[PDB]
Amino acid sequence: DFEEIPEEYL
Amino acid sequence: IVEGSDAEIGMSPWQVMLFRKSPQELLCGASLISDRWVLTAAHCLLYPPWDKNFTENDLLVRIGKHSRTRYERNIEKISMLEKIYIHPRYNWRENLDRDIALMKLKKPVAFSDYIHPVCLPDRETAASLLQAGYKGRVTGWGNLKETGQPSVLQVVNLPIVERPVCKDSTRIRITDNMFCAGYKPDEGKRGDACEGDSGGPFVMKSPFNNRWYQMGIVSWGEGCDRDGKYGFYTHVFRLKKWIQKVIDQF
Amino acid sequence: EADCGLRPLFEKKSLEDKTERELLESYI
Ligand SMILES: *[C@](=O)([C]([C]C1=[C][N]C2=C1[C]=[C][C]=[C]2)[N]C(=O)[C]1[C][C][C]N1C(=O)[C]([C]C1=[C][C]=[C][C]=[C]1)[N][C])C(F)(F)C(F)(F)F
Ligand code: NA
Repeated sequence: DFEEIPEEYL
Repeated sequence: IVEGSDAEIGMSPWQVMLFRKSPQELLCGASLISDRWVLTAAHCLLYPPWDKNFTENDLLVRIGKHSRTRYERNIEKISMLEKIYIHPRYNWRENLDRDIALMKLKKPVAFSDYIHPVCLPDRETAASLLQAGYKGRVTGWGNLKETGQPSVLQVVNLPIVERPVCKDSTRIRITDNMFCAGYKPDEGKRGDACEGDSGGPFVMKSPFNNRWYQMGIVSWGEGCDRDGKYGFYTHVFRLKKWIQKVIDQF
Repeated sequence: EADCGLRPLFEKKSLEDKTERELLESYI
């Protein structure tokens, strides 16, 4: 249930 | 953490979260010891019995966190790893002896109110503070029970236990590179680390210069918060020569 | 490091966290 992190970090 | 409490903001600015890129998941705890060095348990990366063997590219390091699951915009910083260094004599086969590993970050992190490194002990600090009865502090986002998962970082203060008691509580062979901590059944207080807390810091505050020092790394236990059982930690000072070494070169 | 172990929101402001006294009180 983790929130998505920005693609910049993959 | 079992029987702990929510951490205050900025209370453990050295706390790091090991995060798996895919599937996105919490792997372990860790600590910031410099702008580009993170200290953790070797078993967080390498543990053959569970088919665990992570390479630099499989992971991300999330620094400055409080919330376990939310991407804390403008507060946390996510770093990629340049290299992983596992102690050459780490014993994953038997008792997790020398359970320690260093991770070098691709780029240095900028410190802030929520990101700041912990100190590593020196001979005298270790001698003075590492005494049965003295309390340390463990923090992590691990399981709240077992033997569920918290919303925010948890914290628990635990007393160091005498070596003989540590040995007599388990069938596992204990070495000098470990120490155990927890309350005895007759003390009326509880608390322990648990699954997911692995790799996190056991810190103590020096009464001489008022700095926080990392004395241990959450390593293993047999059931979280069981009477007569204790958590075991990697003795950071006993392995300090290796740390200086790896940071000296590389 | 160099300023390691001194937390920006506590030691640096001379503010103590909720349970640190428990630790100091055990260092007998
Ligand atoms: C890791 O979080 C946990 C930390 C942990 C679980 N319970 C506990 C802990 C620390 C202090 C007190 C209580 N570590 C483990 O589960 C480790 C990893 C390998 C096996 N293990 C154990 O604790 C075993 C006991 C053992 C000891 C030595 C050799 C073999 C077996 N008991 C469960 C984590 F490992 F779970 C992880 F990194 F998050 F995965
Ligand atoms: Na024993």
